[PDB]
Amino acid sequence: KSEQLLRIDDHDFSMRPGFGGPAIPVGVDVQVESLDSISEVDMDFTMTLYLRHYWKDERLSFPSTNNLSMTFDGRLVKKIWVPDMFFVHSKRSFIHDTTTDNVMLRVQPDGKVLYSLRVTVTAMCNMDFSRFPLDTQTCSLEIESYAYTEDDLMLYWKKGNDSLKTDERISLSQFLIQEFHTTTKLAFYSSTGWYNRLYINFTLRRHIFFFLLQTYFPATLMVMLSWVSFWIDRRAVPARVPLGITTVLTMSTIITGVNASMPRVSYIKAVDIYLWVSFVFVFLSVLEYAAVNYLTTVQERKEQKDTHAIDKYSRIIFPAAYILFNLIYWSIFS
Amino acid sequence: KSEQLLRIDDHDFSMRPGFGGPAIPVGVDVQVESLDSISEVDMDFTMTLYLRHYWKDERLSFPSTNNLSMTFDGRLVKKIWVPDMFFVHSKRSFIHDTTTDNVMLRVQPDGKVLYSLRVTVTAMCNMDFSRFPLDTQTCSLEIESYAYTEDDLMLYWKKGNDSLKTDERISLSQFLIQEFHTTTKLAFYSSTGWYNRLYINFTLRRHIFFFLLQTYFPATLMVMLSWVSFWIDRRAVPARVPLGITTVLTMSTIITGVNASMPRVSYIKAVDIYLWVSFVFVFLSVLEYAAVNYLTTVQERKEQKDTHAIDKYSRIIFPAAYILFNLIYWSIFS
Amino acid sequence: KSEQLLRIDDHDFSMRPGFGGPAIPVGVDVQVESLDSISEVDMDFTMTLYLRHYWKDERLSFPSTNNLSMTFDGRLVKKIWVPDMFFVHSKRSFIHDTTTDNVMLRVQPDGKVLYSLRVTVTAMCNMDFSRFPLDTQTCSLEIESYAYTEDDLMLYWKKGNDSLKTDERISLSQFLIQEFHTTTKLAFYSSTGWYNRLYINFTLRRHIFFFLLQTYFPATLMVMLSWVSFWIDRRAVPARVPLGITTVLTMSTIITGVNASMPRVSYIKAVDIYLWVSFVFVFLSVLEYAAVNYLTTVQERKEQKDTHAIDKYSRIIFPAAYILFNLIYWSIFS
Amino acid sequence: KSEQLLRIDDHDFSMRPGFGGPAIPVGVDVQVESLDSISEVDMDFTMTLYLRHYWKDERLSFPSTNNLSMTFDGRLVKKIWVPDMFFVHSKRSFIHDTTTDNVMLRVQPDGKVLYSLRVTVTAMCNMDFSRFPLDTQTCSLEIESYAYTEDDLMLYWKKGNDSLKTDERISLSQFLIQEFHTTTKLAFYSSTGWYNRLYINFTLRRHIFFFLLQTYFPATLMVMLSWVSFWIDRRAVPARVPLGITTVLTMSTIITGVNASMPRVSYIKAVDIYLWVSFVFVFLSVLEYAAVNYLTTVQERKEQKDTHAIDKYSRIIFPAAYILFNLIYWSIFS
Amino acid sequence: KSEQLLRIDDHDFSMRPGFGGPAIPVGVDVQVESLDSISEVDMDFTMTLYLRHYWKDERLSFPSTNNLSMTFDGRLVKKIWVPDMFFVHSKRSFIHDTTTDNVMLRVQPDGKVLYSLRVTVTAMCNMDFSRFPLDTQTCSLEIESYAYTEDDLMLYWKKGNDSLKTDERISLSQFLIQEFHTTTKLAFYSSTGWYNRLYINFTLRRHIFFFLLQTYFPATLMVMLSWVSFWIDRRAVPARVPLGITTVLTMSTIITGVNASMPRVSYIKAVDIYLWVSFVFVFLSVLEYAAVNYLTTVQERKEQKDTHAIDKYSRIIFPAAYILFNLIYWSIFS
Ligand SMILES: Cl/C(=C\n1cncn1)c1ccc(Cl)cc1Cl
Ligand SMILES: Cl/C(=C\n1cncn1)c1ccc(Cl)cc1Cl
Ligand SMILES: Cl/C(=C\n1cncn1)c1ccc(Cl)cc1Cl
Ligand SMILES: Cl/C(=C\n1cncn1)c1ccc(Cl)cc1Cl
Ligand SMILES: Cl/C(=C\n1cncn1)c1ccc(Cl)cc1Cl
Ligand SMILES: CCCCCCCC
Ligand SMILES: CCCCCCCC
Ligand SMILES: CCCCCCCC
Ligand SMILES: CCCCCCCC
Ligand SMILES: CCCCCCCC
Ligand SMILES: CCCCCCCC
Ligand SMILES: CCCCCCCC
Ligand SMILES: CCCCCCCC
Ligand SMILES: CCCCCCCC
Ligand SMILES: CCCCCCCC
Ligand SMILES: CCCCCCCC
Ligand SMILES: CCCCCCCC
Ligand SMILES: CCCCCCCC
Ligand SMILES: CCCCCCCC
Ligand SMILES: CCCCCCCC
Ligand SMILES: CCCCCC
Ligand SMILES: CCCCCC
Ligand SMILES: CCCCCC
Ligand SMILES: CCCCCC
Ligand SMILES: CCCCCC
Ligand SMILES: CCCCCC
Ligand SMILES: CCCCCC
Ligand SMILES: CCCCCC
Ligand SMILES: CCCCCC
Ligand SMILES: CCCCCC
Ligand SMILES: CCCCCC
Ligand SMILES: CCCCCC
Ligand SMILES: CCCCCC
Ligand SMILES: CCCCCC
Ligand SMILES: CCCCCC
Ligand SMILES: CCCCCC
Ligand SMILES: CCCCCC
Ligand SMILES: [Cl-]
Repeated sequence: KSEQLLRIDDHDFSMRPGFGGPAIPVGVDVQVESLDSISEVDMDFTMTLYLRHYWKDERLSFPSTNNLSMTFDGRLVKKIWVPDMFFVHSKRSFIHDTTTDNVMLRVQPDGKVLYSLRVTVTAMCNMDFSRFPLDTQTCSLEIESYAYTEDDLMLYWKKGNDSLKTDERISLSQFLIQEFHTTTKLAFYSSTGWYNRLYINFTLRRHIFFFLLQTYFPATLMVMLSWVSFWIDRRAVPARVPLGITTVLTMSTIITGVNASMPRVSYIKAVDIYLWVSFVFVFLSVLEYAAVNYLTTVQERKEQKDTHAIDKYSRIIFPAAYILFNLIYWSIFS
Repeated sequence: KSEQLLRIDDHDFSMRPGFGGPAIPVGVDVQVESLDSISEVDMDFTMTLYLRHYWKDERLSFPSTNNLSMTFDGRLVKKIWVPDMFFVHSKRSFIHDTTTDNVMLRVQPDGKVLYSLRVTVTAMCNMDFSRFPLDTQTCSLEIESYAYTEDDLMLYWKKGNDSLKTDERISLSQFLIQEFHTTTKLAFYSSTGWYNRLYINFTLRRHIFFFLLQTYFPATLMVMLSWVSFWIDRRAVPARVPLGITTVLTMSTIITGVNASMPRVSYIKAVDIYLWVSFVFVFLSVLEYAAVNYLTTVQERKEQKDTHAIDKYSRIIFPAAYILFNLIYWSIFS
Repeated sequence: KSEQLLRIDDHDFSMRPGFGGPAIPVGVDVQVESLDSISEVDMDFTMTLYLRHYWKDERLSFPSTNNLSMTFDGRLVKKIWVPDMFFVHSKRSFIHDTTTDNVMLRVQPDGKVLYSLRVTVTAMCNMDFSRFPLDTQTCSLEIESYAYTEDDLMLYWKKGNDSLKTDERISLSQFLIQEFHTTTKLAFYSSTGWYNRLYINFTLRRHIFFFLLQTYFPATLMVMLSWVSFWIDRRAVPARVPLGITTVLTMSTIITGVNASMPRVSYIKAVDIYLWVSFVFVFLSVLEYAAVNYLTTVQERKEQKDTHAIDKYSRIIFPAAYILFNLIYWSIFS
Repeated sequence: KSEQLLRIDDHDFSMRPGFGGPAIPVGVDVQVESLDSISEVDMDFTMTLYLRHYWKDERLSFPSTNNLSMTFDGRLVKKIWVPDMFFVHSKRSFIHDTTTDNVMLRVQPDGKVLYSLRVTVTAMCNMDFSRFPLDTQTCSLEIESYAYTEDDLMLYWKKGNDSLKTDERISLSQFLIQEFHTTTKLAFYSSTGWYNRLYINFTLRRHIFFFLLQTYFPATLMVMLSWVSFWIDRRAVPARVPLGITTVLTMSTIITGVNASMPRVSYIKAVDIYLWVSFVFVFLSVLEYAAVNYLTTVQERKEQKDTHAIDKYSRIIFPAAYILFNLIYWSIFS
Repeated sequence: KSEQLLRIDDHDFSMRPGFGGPAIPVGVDVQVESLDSISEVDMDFTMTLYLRHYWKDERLSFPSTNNLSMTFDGRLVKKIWVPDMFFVHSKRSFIHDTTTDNVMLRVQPDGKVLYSLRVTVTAMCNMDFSRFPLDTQTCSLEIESYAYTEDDLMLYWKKGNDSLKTDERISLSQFLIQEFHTTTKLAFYSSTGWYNRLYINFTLRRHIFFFLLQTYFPATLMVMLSWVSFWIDRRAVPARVPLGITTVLTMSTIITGVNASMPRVSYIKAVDIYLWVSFVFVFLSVLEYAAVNYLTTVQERKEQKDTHAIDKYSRIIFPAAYILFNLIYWSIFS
């Protein structure tokens, strides 16, 4: 029996190695396999990865006439001491178990141990949509010991920044992913003390040009279309009136359709400001002709008892104001 | 073996400490990690937190030449007595178990015990949408002992209002969160007796200005647009008629689009009252011109065999009535 | 050890109390905590409740110098006999287990037993939507023994109609709930025999006035709007034609929007009949003017080589027919 | 102890009854409780049922002074041999376990056994939507032994066609259900051999008249509406043009709305053919007037330097072609 | 007892067969039962299959007077050594367990073993939608040993390309499936070494003709409809203007409706390019008439103080440009 080469019943494996003395160092490496999904309304993401641990325990040393190591599956985990890592700020997680538990232990003759398992985790990520669609988001995954303070267990990245590897074809459908790196920081709990925490950081971006074509283009086109009435004969009322009202209807169907396709986030974003300002422009172009038609009728009635000046000024004033608004908007939102 | 320092087989751990006598006090602290989601149709919310217990048991005392405590994981829980807390009015819950069970026990030399675990819970919350979007909601989470009355177990907040801590970046996508505090109250069951219950309370609010721009603005604009026809020559029938009917169509597409984007709650809310009143105003503006055109045709036919008075009065009467409705509405709904 | 006061190893707890003789009576009480959700497409509902059992077993009697009872958690259930209740016509269910199993047993000195647990269940409910939105639905939850016929186990409500209690704030978002009561009935299985079954019954209703404002109001308004053309000068073709076609478009957008918001039930309901009849009325008003314009052109051409009679009759005939349809419809559907 | 009446430790219950000799016959009965849901996109359905087995084992015989049988719950299943049935072509399944495992065993004095359990299963069903909404679908559920060939275990329906019972109120929301019956057939696996398989078959149909009113009615009405322009004075251009373009818009909103409400199946179905043909008819009616107006203008200009023949022919030709298309369509698709 | 024919307690089944020496070969066969679902947004698919293993172990040999083998269920798996296969790049998986665990073991007298189980797996698949709806996708499922390198375990397809079988009625609702085959490749891990990996490959395609009718047809029809105004009398302003604006509205409702029905993938696809170009064409046709009407009014006013040339050129220039765009587009995207 291989479990008799390790004197399992001769030691108390409910206490850590080096109990009573300096803290035992534990090194960690991570390999990220994929990014599975992201939820903008609930503000979280899901990832699948491999987690590896490295430490030394003299109680597991065994004699050997060679330098070969012994390998075990997850059934041995319940008989020895192992570190208790958990994921901070997570919502759910599980360990894969097909066709059996995805766990491995390798023991060197001198007592060095490698501990490897495959896991899937869902973690929270606070997001800010004020600058949508030109927003940038930063996310992280955090690892910590549940019950051991820094006086008993010292947790660190085994090879610094070389301890993190990512798959060559990692991707998300609606985002671009960049800038993976690691950091560390100490955390304080009033109930028990100080703990060391490890982080994995990355950044997300959208495809701007899609949103530009999809949203900003049609609104600008309809605003330019509403200016055509300034060049039409003012005597053609049955042509001037339906044009304006139909332009208003069209802008409304555009805005409704654009709403239906964005994530349901109930506060003001940049693209709403652009859309609503454009709608106000279309509205004012209808009031302009109402004033022209009333003044012309008044003059004709007075007389019985050429281009109007308002059209001449509007032809210049409307585009300049729209250009100025665009300059200010794009200087503010980049 | 550390489990031999506690005389586990020398006591009956199916009975509480102090059995036969006064009730044993149990103190509680809570740390809230995040708010995960909220469902308006099903009327519930989900939260993740840390739950800590504190009590004393002389049967767990052990000799020591120092003042160091002993720490255990969840495997010891099945060998000793622990309190049986459950969440009242909950729909589902679970205890996190990656990479192992997220449970800890710490025992002092004199028998003081700390019991800590990490849990996620979904709880009901009755909501009232009568004043939407200007509504305010209050929610709570409740903690109680399943099997012990106040004569056997006395449950209380360990440090009063200082027993509740919340994470600095707690947030929801569509709500603002304020005013966390704790309370206590006694509850009666006819089957078994009196129990003490603990509460955690908080309040939610919406972003009003978003809904104002999104809903109230376009309806007011279309109502003002329908008044333009009062200043148009009454002889231009092919201009007057299509304007009114197209305004009605536009208001209808607005209302349908607004419905499609609100939570599916099938009873009357304030924003429906505003929308429907606006639609009635647009409808009456079309009936006005129908009457004008009939009367003018009658006069002309009679004669063969200037502004009409109705337009002159409507130009004044319609805006005043709308302003009065707005005053009453906003005095009622704040 | 408290489990030595009951002679657990001196009896066979795989057989019922009173084996060999008359059936053992078992009384039941129920406390309903909440109604969690309802699904109209799948035709089911979900509820959370407390279930309590009461029976006597002389094998559990123990000596005592007082009249105090002993209390146990779920770990004792596997050592003694307990009744095997299940829910008939259910789709899924589970027993709550945070922070431990929500089960309790209380044993009197003379052998009386109380057995209490907390459970959540999803059950089927056949619904009929023919009269929507004026429909009424009735639902039930059923309880039965899996393996014991009425010759071995007699199941009954412990206190008649007083055995059912409901929470003071039970509610659903889209329904009104009334008329809770209990009944009993015997059921026959050809495989094994007769069993007694218990029922919990209640009734659901909708908020009619919401649906009236939301659906019936706009359709009636558009039907009345289509009658305006009967009072317009027949010589104004470019006013008469676009009015009718735009009214048809508006009614179509209303019907599409109303469909998008009802539960996806693919058979004919009352509100469809009202909507479709209204659409036919709008369609006939356009055919009326087509006939008028053709006849007028024919007369003018014939002559070269006042109000038309059709308008005069339509002005009377259309509203009377619509009023008659409304009388018949509302006498049929209440 | 009742488990000592059966000599459990005197036999090897890892081998079947009659090992070494002819195959042991096993009879099956099924009672269907409900049909829970159906998914058209994923092509599967879900059902809840009772499954009963019947066989004889002389090793379970026990002495008795009467003819009474002994009943056990699921805990005895792990101590004796039982048949290993599984569901072929299923996606998920589970056995109900509230308030305990829904399993029963009944043993006669002579060794006859009844084995009963309650289960829910989701199974695949390939569907063909070519004839939608006039399609018909056939589904089945299949039962088979996992590890025993027909040489060791003989599986059959216990009472032929009388072995299948269905609940009196079984129903689905969007389908009609008819024609339950059973069959059997032998299956071959190259890895191990021949196995006998049992089937349960049934058929589904839709409510045609709903779809007729919902889809075919409005399209026919708009096609008939487009024919009105053939009777309108050709000199009234501002009446003829907007009518046609608005009819095209209305047909487009109808088709979009109809798409939004059908299951997302991305290939051509019959109702698409009808809709698209109707749209082509509306399109050609606009080209007709374009040609009329150009020819009239040419004639007038030529002259300066009554009904047109095209209208007269169109008034006859358009309805006849539409009627012929309808005859062919409904002779093809029934 | 059959488990005494195999000397289970006389061997250490924590080490592989042939420990210390050359690697043990393990052959694999796969039978695919169904394809359950596919998710385009999350980029994964789900499949149900049978997995079979074949190897030899002299420790399991037993005496026999015949050539009959012994069969066991999953309970024996925990007592002997078996291979530890897992699925690479998977998101979740499970082993079916109704009515018991779907596992089988068959042992020959000479120690040959067959190991069979039924499993369902969800696996990732990166997709590219640039050419939608004319895109083609390739997917794979991968199998690998968790803990044994190629020096200890040699994994291979048992019968080459004949080791893969697929069900005769495998299908997906929205895709066509072709070209199943197998491959193998060696993989390197810096943590432990080289491993052999097996692949199952297949290809997916869409139904093009559906998308052609659904999207490309209406846009082309509306572009052709906008050309009608070039043949209309330029003096009929109240006919020319509403036609153009209504055509713009119709194209907008078409594009919105087409968006609502495609998978929510936020980057530019081919069908967007076609739609947006068509919209620009419709927009330019309105600017054309605006210029014509202004120039005509200028000429008339100048004079007071036939076909216009622009119409004559547009009648030729617009269709040629559209045909050229179509030629380039369909030469690029096939
Ligand atoms: Cl965006 C919208 C209407 N909604 C459509 N879906 C939900 N709300 C709107 C908001 C502001 C303005 Cl100025 C115009 C419009 Cl049309
Ligand atoms: Cl809100 C709606 C129609 N619906 C749109 N989606 C669902 N119902 C409506 C209700 C009342 C009035 Cl006066 C006008 C309208 Cl347009
Ligand atoms: Cl209700 C509908 C169209 N649909 C909208 N969504 C789904 N179908 C309709 C049915 C009958 C009649 Cl007469 C008119 C109409 Cl517009
Ligand atoms: Cl059915 C559709 C547009 N879509 C709406 N939703 C998705 N596609 C269509 C197809 C063919 C024809 Cl000839 C006309 C139309 Cl409007
Ligand atoms: Cl596709 C769309 C609007 N959207 C509808 N749903 C979501 N966005 C659009 C994009 C570009 C152009 Cl040139 C015209 C239009 Cl109408
Ligand atoms: C905080 C931004 C407000 C923008 C208002 C736009 C009004 C058209
Ligand atoms: C009409 C669009 C104007 C865009 C100007 C952009 C200035 C950065
Ligand atoms: C980061 C993209 C900015 C786009 C500017 C557009 C100005 C019209
Ligand atoms: C209880 C509020 C009713 C509001 C009716 C509005 C009618 C336009
Ligand atoms: C036309 C909008 C009027 C708003 C008045 C507000 C009174 C509080
Ligand atoms: C709490 C916001 C009230 C808004 C009043 C608006 C009156 C037009
Ligand atoms: C069974 C009700 C049929 C109603 C048809 C309505 C036609 C407009
Ligand atoms: C035009 C609506 C008529 C409603 C009449 C109601 C008769 C009960
Ligand atoms: C139960 C409500 C009946 C409503 C009748 C309305 C008649 C116009
Ligand atoms: C295979 C059916 C094609 C139908 C094309 C319809 C074109 C209007
Ligand atoms: C205009 C509809 C014609 C329907 C004819 C039906 C022939 C079976
Ligand atoms: C099975 C129903 C056929 C319907 C024929 C309708 C012909 C207009
Ligand atoms: C990369 C493709 C851009 C297409 C732009 C289309 C503008 C109408
Ligand atoms: C107007 C459609 C033109 C299609 C041309 C196709 C060239 C391959
Ligand atoms: C693979 C299909 C190509 C379709 C070409 C259509 C050109 C109008
Ligand atoms: C649109 C502005 C009109 C100005 C009237 C004085
Ligand atoms: C909306 C009316 C405008 C009048 C300007 C004199
Ligand atoms: C744009 C407003 C013009 C007013 C000139 C009198
Ligand atoms: C948030 C203010 C934006 C201003 C754009 C002109
Ligand atoms: C719109 C009101 C008309 C009044 C006719 C007497
Ligand atoms: C709708 C008709 C109005 C007539 C008023 C005299
Ligand atoms: C607003 C109604 C006006 C009526 C004047 C006769
Ligand atoms: C709308 C009915 C017309 C009658 C023609 C005889
Ligand atoms: C639709 C044409 C009507 C003709 C009546 C004479
Ligand atoms: C409503 C139909 C009127 C016909 C009178 C000739
Ligand atoms: C609509 C067909 C027109 C025929 C021109 C020759
Ligand atoms: C679309 C133009 C039609 C011209 C027929 C002569
Ligand atoms: C329907 C086409 C008619 C053509 C007659 C010249
Ligand atoms: C549409 C192009 C107009 C050209 C004016 C010079
Ligand atoms: C949009 C105005 C066009 C003017 C060309 C001269
Ligand atoms: C299509 C542009 C035509 C311009 C001819 C002057
Ligand atoms: C991506 C460029 C497409 C060009 C089509 C003409
Ligand atoms: Cl006109």
